[PDB]
This record gives sequence, structure tokens and C-alpha cells, in this order.
Amino acid sequence: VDICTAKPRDIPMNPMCIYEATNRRVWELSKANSRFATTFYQHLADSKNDNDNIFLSPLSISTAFAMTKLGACNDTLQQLMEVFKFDTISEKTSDQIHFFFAKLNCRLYRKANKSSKLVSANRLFGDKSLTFNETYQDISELVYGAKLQPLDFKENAEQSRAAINKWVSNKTEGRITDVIPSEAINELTVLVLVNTIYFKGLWKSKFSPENTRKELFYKADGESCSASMMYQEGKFRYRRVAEGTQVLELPFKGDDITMVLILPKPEKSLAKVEKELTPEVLQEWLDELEEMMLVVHMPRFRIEDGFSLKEQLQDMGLVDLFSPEKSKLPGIVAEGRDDLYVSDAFHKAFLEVNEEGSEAAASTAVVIAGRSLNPNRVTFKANRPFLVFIREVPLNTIIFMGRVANPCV
Amino acid sequence: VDICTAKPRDIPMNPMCIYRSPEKKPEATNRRVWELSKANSRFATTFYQHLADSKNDNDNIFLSPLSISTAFAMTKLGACNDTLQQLMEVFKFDTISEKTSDQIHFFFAKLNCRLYRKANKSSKLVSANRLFGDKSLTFNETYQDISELVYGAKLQPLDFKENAEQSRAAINKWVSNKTEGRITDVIPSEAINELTVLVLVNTIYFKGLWKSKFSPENTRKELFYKADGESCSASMMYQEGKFRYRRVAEGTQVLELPFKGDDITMVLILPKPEKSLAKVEKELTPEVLQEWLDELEEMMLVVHMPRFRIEDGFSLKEQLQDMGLVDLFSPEKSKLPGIVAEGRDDLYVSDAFHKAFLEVNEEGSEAAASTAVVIAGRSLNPNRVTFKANRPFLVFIREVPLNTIIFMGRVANPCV
Amino acid sequence: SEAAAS
Ligand SMILES: CC(=O)N[C@@H]1[C@@H](O)[C@H](O)[C@@H](CO)O[C@@H]1O
Ligand SMILES: CC(=O)N[C@@H]1[C@@H](O)[C@H](O)[C@@H](CO)O[C@@H]1O
Ligand SMILES: CC(=O)N[C@@H]1[C@@H](O)[C@H](O)[C@@H](CO)O[C@@H]1O
Ligand SMILES: CC(=O)N[C@@H]1[C@@H](O)[C@H](O)[C@@H](CO)O[C@H]1O
Ligand SMILES: CC(=O)N[C@@H]1[C@@H](O)[C@H](O)[C@@H](CO)O[C@H]1O
Ligand SMILES: CC(=O)N[C@@H]1[C@@H](O)[C@H](O)[C@@H](CO)O[C@H]1O
Repeated sequence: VDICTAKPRDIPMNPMCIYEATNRRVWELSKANSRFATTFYQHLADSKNDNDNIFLSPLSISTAFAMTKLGACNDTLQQLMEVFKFDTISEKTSDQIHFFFAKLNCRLYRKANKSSKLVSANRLFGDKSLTFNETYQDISELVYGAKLQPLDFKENAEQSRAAINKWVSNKTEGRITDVIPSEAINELTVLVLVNTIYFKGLWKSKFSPENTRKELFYKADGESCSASMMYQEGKFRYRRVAEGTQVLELPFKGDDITMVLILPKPEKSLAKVEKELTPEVLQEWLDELEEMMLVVHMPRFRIEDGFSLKEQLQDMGLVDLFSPEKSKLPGIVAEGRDDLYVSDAFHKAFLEVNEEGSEAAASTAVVIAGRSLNPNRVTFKANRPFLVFIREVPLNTIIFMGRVANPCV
Repeated sequence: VDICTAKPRDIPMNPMCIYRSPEKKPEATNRRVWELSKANSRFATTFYQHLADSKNDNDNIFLSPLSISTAFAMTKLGACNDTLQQLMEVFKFDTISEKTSDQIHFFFAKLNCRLYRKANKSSKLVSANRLFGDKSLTFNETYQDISELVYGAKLQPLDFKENAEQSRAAINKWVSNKTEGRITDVIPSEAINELTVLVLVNTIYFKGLWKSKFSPENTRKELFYKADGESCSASMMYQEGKFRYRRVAEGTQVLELPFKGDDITMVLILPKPEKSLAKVEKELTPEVLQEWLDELEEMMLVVHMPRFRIEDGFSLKEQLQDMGLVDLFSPEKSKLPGIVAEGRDDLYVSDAFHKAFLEVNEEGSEAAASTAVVIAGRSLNPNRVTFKANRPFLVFIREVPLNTIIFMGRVANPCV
Repeated sequence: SEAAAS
């Protein structure tokens, strides 16, 4: 059975608890994903210094929590529906959302042209001594291509953590190497749900390295660092808007996946734009872009971001799922454990931009019954940041999003 | 025999007369054309100082020294005696030590070859010379030939005796054409009559695009402070980037803005708000200007420069005369025997007119705006040097490899 | 910049 081709009934969804048409459904989900994206980004932004970098794949995070939702129940299940906005999809049963998410993934990673590389790989890691519910296992593999791999958490938390991080590294051409922090997984860890996404496109209009020059970049509080600024001249869908904010779209070969840069007018702060960000605000801009001859200056760079998702998500609505008391994930383990709750969830993203094109990768790991690690951190605030989006146009999906502030690498 | 690749021996000048320039007191280019470039500039600077001095501080000024040097160098071909000498002195051709007046022309052809390379370049720099003589007169064969061989000037016969006006309309049409319509009615109605036998004309036309773009989106209205102590609204172009710059004497700022191709650029001289431009002009010596140019160093700065159109026209007779060119204009003293054959050897220049045009803006086009600029990930030094041209300043458009001043002027009022 | 002279 191939879900991509299959129809609603052809796939026996048997979720334990509960709370063109396939195309308009998929779309509505893309909107739901977008909603979660900009909202999560704002919360994430409030936890960081306006001059720090921020990179993440909302899609990855949405996928890992959808996967997790397959065993959710009660409020836990409901809260999951609302926090990720799946509850805005014209449906009735919380279980139907999964079918369309599969449809989306299908269109996102399965195409003939493949002008640009965009792959995804999901997987589950359960303790070698437990008996996992068979429906949950079979449905996760079917809907999300996520097989359940055995791991000895009880006797080898570390072996396992390294094992998972390595599996992630393999699916991210080695750009994501430590999604899971050192002590995040312990003897009580029951399961770790993981998502990975890897992208690599070529500029439809590449830059000449001959036109790339070094340029002193001044960090807000401090001195400078050399930066490689690329230079190109040509026609691009562009648009200067309110308060002098510029919106520039850089399409990759194929035009199905593009990179949108957003920058405030010089001396005007970016924080104001972020606080007004919204799927519609963004759509508004995207609709106002016009073909125009322009000169584009843009740095050659790479940024890496990593963090816990627990904090942000709780503030957004996900409370139960992380509570050892209120969490309700009955549909996962059939026999072996019964008090399942998410101890933490980590994400890690990578973005590199050069003359040939761009490369991005991400991963989300939802750790069940592990040790809740205290929020990590790596501050190096820079200056004058611009927003970035790597989206798939036909599917209206924000694959990656972020704020580039330190073009010094 | 192509003059651009010819050896001096392949081009016989057979001049009617000769003058020996008295005894005096790099970079992979030709020694002689380099010296001629220096000469043209000495004339350029000097003549500009004179012209500006006779002009009110609130007036814009614009002209082409190269155009003038070329025309008179063309006229020198038939000059003799004191007319020949003065020509060599005023236009500083005599400062190319121990070189004879006829050798100047060979060097001038070589300079023109480089200048109007016409190669697969980006900026357009063209030139056109032409002699308009009366159909009834019989011009010197050597004069005719050399004017063509060295300066590419053909001899088109006109009927000044019967149809002077029709002849004037012909000349004007030619110049308008050679200047993409920017230079019209060069020759005044009054001028050109039944006694007119020769009208020598040189045209220079240039159009380039900025190598560093001035996005129209960033242009805004700002006050310009004229010499009369008043202000006016100007269109200010704005950008930040690296340009060859240098802070010289008494806080005067010198900035070079290159056009696509790097071969030609625009140099601006902006005195500190305190110092009046008249002073900088009075001190702008040929050797001083040269020092400044050599001191330019690439540097990150902010540029504030207005859009503007300048149209200047004037007679060169008076200025040139105060500078030493007298005989040429004297019906009694002029010596131009090498131009018209058989008699009429007491031929003199009745008048000499210059007309120049200059437009500066973002895209180079007078149309609306169709371009923009996006600079992502830039954070410059908060203490970067700033160049704000909201007061009178000097302007030059030069050919760097040769160090030739093609045009020059003063922007005393860019307002509308 | 566009300039011409005669
Ligand atoms: C094996 C087990 O624990 N029993 C339940 C079963 O009652 C339910 O029908 C199914 C649907 O998700 O989930 C589990 O299999
Ligand atoms: C000016 C010129 O063409 N040169 C010749 C000159 O060599 C010769 O001596 C003279 C007749 O005596 O005829 C011309 O002037
Ligand atoms: C002052 C004058 O008119 N006489 C001389 C003439 O004798 C001489 O042959 C000629 C050659 O250049 O130079 C002048 O014309
Ligand atoms: C809070 C709780 O455990 N009670 C309900 C239970 O009454 C119901 O039969 C079951 C079916 O999904 O869902 C549970 O959430
Ligand atoms: C290029 C342009 O538009 N300028 C025209 C040219 O097309 C025409 O050939 C010429 C007369 O021959 O007159 C010029 O003014
Ligand atoms: C046609 C004529 O008048 N003859 C003279 C000739 O004697 C002189 O040698 C030559 C050099 O310029 O110029 C010619 O015009």
C-alpha cells in the first residue's frame, strides 16, 4: 500500500483516541503548518537577543509532533491539535489530519523533475525490552515512513543517544550531528520520535565568485570580522514596502522552491517586522512582488542553530504532553510502561549559502520519559539581521525560516 | 596605412611652417601620448580657472577641454608664424620639449585612437570632426588630407555665399546628430554669412552607467546651499560603498565614481562647508589637481550626490585672447596660409563657440525608475567617512588610463 | 551620466 496514491478508506487508521478535495485539504494543512511556523518563531524570538541568529525548520517540528500525536489522548491529544493548528483543517476526526500530512509529504519529497534536492526521513527508537503497540507501530511506518528501531536505553542511554544522532547525521549529509544533548536520554527513556529534512538547491541565477568581495562587518557591541559578500545584477521578483522594508525572492532551479529574504530599512529595527509576521502578512508581500532589474549584495555564509522546544511550546499551549502527571500517550506501549510523557524535544538546523546555491538541514527529536535537560545556549549577537524563508511555492509550505545576523562565520 | 598602428615615419605632415618647442624646465603607456595628455590638462585647468573667474559663483559651468584642444589643434595645421607660436603656447603643446609643432599632430592621433577605442566596451565615448568649407573656395590639398588622416575630419562643401542660413542649418543638423540630439544650434544665427569660408567643428559624445548603482528608491529631496547664502531643493542620490577617495588640503574632499568599464570615471571636488569654491578654483593648479588624483585610495563611505542637468554655451574668443591667443583673431596679424590654397592667406578666425551638455542621475536614462538595490547582511563602521554634496562642487569626467580630462565643470546649482 | 560638446 502506497499512501501517496491511496484514498481515505484505503488506509485503516486505527488511532486509539479521537477529538479537488484532498488537494484543498492538504492546502488547509499547509496553512495550519504556516500558522504554527510564524507563531513559534515569535516565541522563539522573544527568548533570544534581537542580534542573534535563528534558524529552524517549522515543518520538521510539525512532523515530529504529528508523529507523536499518533499515540496521544485526552487533553494531550487535543492540545496537540490546537498548538500545531491541525484543528483548523476542515475535518472532524483528529486522526484524519495524518492522512493529508502524508499527502503533503508525498508532494514535497516525491517528484519526477527533482531540479532541487529535498528529502525527509522519519524514524522511531524504542527500548529493546518493551512491547510496542502494533497498530501505532504499523501506522507510524505507513503514514510517516517511520520504522521503530530497537535501542537499549535501560542499559545504554549514551550508546543510544550517539546512535540516534548518528542516524540523523546520515540523513542530513552530516550537517546535523548532535540534535540530542548529552544527558537528555537516560535509563527511563521509553521512546524517541525523530524527523529529519535535507535540502539543497542551485540558484536559478547563480553568483559569480569573481564578483565576491571581503567587507568589514561590524558587530553591534564590538569590532568587526571579515565577510564574503556576493554580488549579482539581474531581474528578480522584488518589492520595497511599508517603512522601507524590502522583500526579495531568490528562486532555485525549477522555481518550485525559493528563498525569500526580508530586510527592514537601514537603522529601522527588525523586531517590529517579526512582531507583525503572519502567514497572511507574508502572503500579502509575496503577492506584491514584481519582476525588477536590481543589484543583489548577499553574504556567503552558514549558520547553525540548536535548542530545546519545551519552553516555547508550553507557552503556546502544549502543557500536558510534558507533564509526568497529566500526559496521556496510551497508544504507544502495549505492555512494559504506562506513564508516558515527553521529557523534552530538541531541534537543530543548518543553513549554508554561496554562489552555487543553498544548503539546509534540520531535525526534531521528541524524547519520551528521558531526563529533562536544562536549556542549552550559545550567544554571539551580531547586527543588522534579515529574515530568511525557504519555501515550496506550489504547496505553500515554509520548509525553513530564520534570521541571519552573523554573516561572519 | 592605419594611423593607429603607424610609425611616425609612415605619416608625412608636410606642414607649411614649423615651430620648435623650447627646452623644458608612467605605466606601460606611450611616453608621447602621455605628455600630450598632460598638455591638454594644463590647458584644461588653466582655461577653466579663467572661465570660472569671469563667471558668477552661482552659475553652473560645463565644457569639454579636449573638444577645444582638438579644434584648435586642427586649426594649427594651417597656422604659421606668430599665430602658430601662440597656438602652441596657449594650448601648452610647446611643453612637450624640443618637439616640433608638426609632431604634436601625430601624438594627437595616437591619443584619439586610445580614447575612442570603440572596443567591446561598456561605456560609449565617441568623437566626430568635420570641416565645412565654401564650395567655391579651393582648400589646400595637404590641409584637406591631413585633417582627414589625423583627425578624421572630412571636407563637406557648403554654399555660404548664396545660402549661408541653409548652410548653418546643415552644420547644426550634423552636430545634433553626432551628439544624439543633446547639442543643437551650436552656431548662432548671426554668425555664418556670405563672407564665411570655413567652419571647423569638433563633437564629443559620452554616455556611461554607474559601476556602483544609485538606487532610485533611495533618492530624496534635500537642501542645496548656493553661493548667495540661500538654499534650494535638490534631488539627492544616495549609496554606501567603496570608492577611491582622499581628504586633501583644508578639508576638501575628492571622490572618484567609476562608470561600467573602469576606463572612464567621474571625479568630484567638494570643499568643506566653510571654504568657498572660488578659493579651491583659484588654487586648482594643474600640478595640484594631479597630486590629488594620485592620492586617491579605495575607501568605504556614504555618498550624497544630486541628480542634475547642465547646459552651457559661450564664446571662447575673449578667454583665449586674455590667455595669449591674439594673432589668430586679428584680421591684420593672423597667419593661416596653409588652409586655403591660392590667395586669401590673411584668413583669420572671426569667432569660436563652445556648447556643452551634461546629465547625471541613477540609471542614466531620463525615463522613470525600473531598478532597485538589495544589500543583505551589511554592517558598516558607524564612523565611516561621509561625502554630502549639497554645496557647489567641481566635476570632471576622465579617461584614467590616459589621464585625459574629457569634460569638466562646476555644479553651483543642481536645483529645479 | 550623459555628456556632449561641440
Ligand atoms: C494492544 C493494546 O494495547 N490495545 C489497544 C487496542 O485496544 C486499540 O484498539 C488499538 C487502537 O490504537 O490500540 C491498542 O492496540
Ligand atoms: C610646404 C611644402 O609642401 N614643402 C615644399 C618645400 O619643400 C619646397 O622647398 C617648396 C618649393 O621651394 O615647396 C613646398 O613649400
Ligand atoms: C615673419 C614672416 O612672415 N616671415 C617668415 C618667412 O620668411 C619664413 O620663410 C617662414 C617660414 O616659417 O616664417 C615666416 O613666415
Ligand atoms: C480522561 C480519561 O482517561 N477518560 C476518557 C475515557 O472516559 C474515554 O472512554 C476514553 C476514550 O478515548 O478517553 C479518555 O480520555
Ligand atoms: C542611433 C540614433 O538614434 N541616432 C540617429 C541614427 O539612428 C541615425 O542613423 C543618424 C543619421 O544617420 O541620426 C542619429 O541621430
Ligand atoms: C595648393 C597650394 O596653395 N600650395 C601649397 C604648397 O605650396 C605647400 O607646399 C603646401 C604645404 O602645406 O600647402 C599647399 O597648399
